[PDB]
Amino acid sequence: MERTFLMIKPDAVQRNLIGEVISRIERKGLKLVGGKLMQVPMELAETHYGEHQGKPFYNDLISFITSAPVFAMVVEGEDAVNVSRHIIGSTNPSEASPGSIRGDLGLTVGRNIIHGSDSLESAEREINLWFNENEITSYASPRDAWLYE
Ligand SMILES: O=c1ccn([C@@H]2O[C@H](COP(=O)(O)OP(=O)(O)O)[C@@H](O)[C@H]2O)c(=O)[nH]1
Ligand SMILES: [Mg+2]
Repeated sequence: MERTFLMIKPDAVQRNLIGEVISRIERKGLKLVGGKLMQVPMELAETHYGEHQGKPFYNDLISFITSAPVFAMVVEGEDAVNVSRHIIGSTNPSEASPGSIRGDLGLTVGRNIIHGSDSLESAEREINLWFNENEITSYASPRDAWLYE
């Protein structure tokens, strides 16, 4: 089943919103399958945000993502990548739909609560970067039969 990489950013961690954010992910039907609180090493931050390497918001992104712990997640469900993006909302929390995580909780683009892989491609890449296979569990859940056909 489709998987995506989600990460609760240091802003959410320092605002004490880890439970609130997990709740919104869980209640949507997405299954938490990998989850860990971690300090982000430099090596991992730079390679994770490799694609932004030249841009104005770069140096800041790196020191921000390394400034306090994150909660890194692997999440499973039909159409998980796009479903997660939908409940996360637009990059800019001012454009993000009310009721989305960023729409309800965040204020500025640089401090937008949570990251979600933007594609199947980057999901696979991000998952492998942050997690080893043995940290990722598989398990059937009682509600699985009521989420899908
Ligand atoms: O103008 C911008 C665009 C992005 N970002 C930061 O860089 C991250 C990656 O941006 P992107 O639009 O590629 O992905 P998204 O955050 O929407 O998943 C964002 O989460 C922002 O925190 C920023 O600070 N300023
Ligand atoms: Mg986005």
